[PDB]
Formats: sequence, structure tokens, C-alpha cells
Amino acid sequence: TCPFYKKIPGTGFTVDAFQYGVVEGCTAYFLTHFHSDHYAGLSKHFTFPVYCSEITGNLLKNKLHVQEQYIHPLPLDTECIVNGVKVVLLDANHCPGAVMILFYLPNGTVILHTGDFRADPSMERSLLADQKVHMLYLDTTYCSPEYTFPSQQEVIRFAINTAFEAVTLNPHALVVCGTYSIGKEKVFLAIADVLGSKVGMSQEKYKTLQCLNIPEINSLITTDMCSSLVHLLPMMQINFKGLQSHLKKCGGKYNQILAFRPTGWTHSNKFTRIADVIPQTKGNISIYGIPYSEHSSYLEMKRFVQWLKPQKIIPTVNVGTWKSRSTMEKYFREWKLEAGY
Ligand code: NI
Repeated sequence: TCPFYKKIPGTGFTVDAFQYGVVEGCTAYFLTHFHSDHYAGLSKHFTFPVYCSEITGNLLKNKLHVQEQYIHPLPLDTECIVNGVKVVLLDANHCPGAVMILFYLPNGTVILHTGDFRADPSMERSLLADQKVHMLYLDTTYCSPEYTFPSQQEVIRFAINTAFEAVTLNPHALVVCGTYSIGKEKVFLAIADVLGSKVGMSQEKYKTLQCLNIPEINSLITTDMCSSLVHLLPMMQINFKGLQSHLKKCGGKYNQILAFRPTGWTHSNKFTRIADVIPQTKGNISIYGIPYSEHSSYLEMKRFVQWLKPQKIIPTVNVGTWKSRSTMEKYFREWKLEAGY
């Protein structure tokens, strides 16, 4: 059944609750972003209203073929009324089109649902600062002090310099980037840009990026693989077997592949710096795992919550075990006691 943490009390609303059939009493289904755990259930045969950002709406329409009459895109940073309830959609600093949602309940309660986010000090100067939030439904993906990672800017600086060096030493080297969803577009765009290339990809993936309102996007991407030295492949293909195979397909235009696997966290984060990353190598093929996160680090989460000072926190990730629930609740109390709310 639809879990309680997908339900917004005092409303007929659910958030990211598309795989439970008709939910008894739901008058509007919110979708925070276009990742498949969150949209799972949606199709052309859906006949309830879906509320979402303009970008999420383009993807529902063109990728999932949801009929245009059931898609209700809202603008960000604007007070809107939906079935009698004031709502605002805010940038979540996750993948493109991803949002957080502020609900103003008729009774005076204010609720913030983060969807998936990477907390940032910039959110402390959004509409959030203007009034008190009583309940917070929180992306807790990385709620444990081991989870540190570098800034997205630091990671991108790394990738740009790595690629530029390898290609300038060997102009017959190919750069490959792994992907299995929207998100983490900066990696392949920032590399392609230092190299004076467009990014080459499949037709389905080109379709997906054309949904995202990226400025001057036409200048940056293509389906013509052969004119391009930064290729996107499915993440499943980012390995020695899969890259050797792919290297063959280019017909001796390339003699070396350098590949990037954007990961979330991996346990080398506990010991190693970004400056000190190294690849796995078999022959003329090297693979880098780079920790580009679009979720909050522990410290970024902590800071957001201590700034917001909510009355109750409801986690939306890692909820399925008693051990994880218990651990999260402990850190929430630590934060509350340290910041005196
Ligand atoms: Ni997500």
C-alpha cells in the first residue's frame, strides 16, 4: 500500500506515488523529478492530474507519452493554487527539472517536501526564508557522517584537466562517459567543451536531452558519432569488455579510450582526495570513477536542517529497515540539541 511518507496530510495530495494503483482519496499526484523510482507506474494510460515542473512535463509527454490534458506544469518560485491549496515549487539542485514543494495547509501548517536534492546555502535565500516550516519530508540518501564528497565544481575541474591532457598527448584517444538517467550532464558537456567537440549519443538519449531547456543545446550535442570525440554510452557498457567492443566499432579512428563512471559515493572517499584519484587500466583503456553527487553530503544535509529548524522530520530514503530508521532519528536529535530548536 502507499506508504504514509508519500502522503500530504490535510490535503488530497501524494508525492512520487505512481506505482500503487489508484490511491484511495488522491485528488492530485505530484512528481518531484524524472527518475524511474519516482515515476514508476506512470504511462500513456494515466488519467489523473500530474503536477510538476516544465522540464518534467516535457519528459512525461515525449518519453512516457502521457496525454497533455493530464500534465500540469508549474513555474518555479511562484505561489500557485491547486485544488484550493497554496503551493510553491523550488529548485532542488538535483537533476534537470527536479523540485522541492512547499505546501501551505488551510490550518496554517507549512510542509516542505525536498524530493531528491543536494542542499546548498543558496536555498537559505529562496522563498523558504520568508516563513516557518513545521514538517520536512527529507531526502536522507546520505545521512551518515562517513558520507563526504567534494564540490561538484572541484570534480568537474578534475575531469576537464584529465581529459584535456590525455587527448592533447594523444589526439587519437576517445573520451567515453557513462549514463542511465537524466542528471550529471555537466560532466560530458564540460569535457566536450574543453575538447572542441560535440557529444555523440544514441537517438533515445538525444531525445531525452532535447527535453531539458538547456541553452544553445543544439551547438553541444549530436547523433553523428563519427564527427565527435566525446561519446555517451549506457553505464552498463562502462567496462573493459564493453569498451574494447565499442573501440572496434569506430573502425580504427581511435587507439585509446579514457572513460568516466560518475558514481555517487564509493568507500575510497573515506581515504582519498579528488586531487589523488587514479583509474583502472587494461591495455589502451582506462576507467575513472569520479564522485559527482546530486544528493546532499552529510554535512550539507545537517546545515540545511539546522538552518530550517523544522518541528518534525519525516525521512523518504533508507526507511525500510529498523536499523536505518533508528540511526537517522539519532542524528536528527543530535542536530536539534546542538542548534537549540
Ligand atoms: Ni533522484
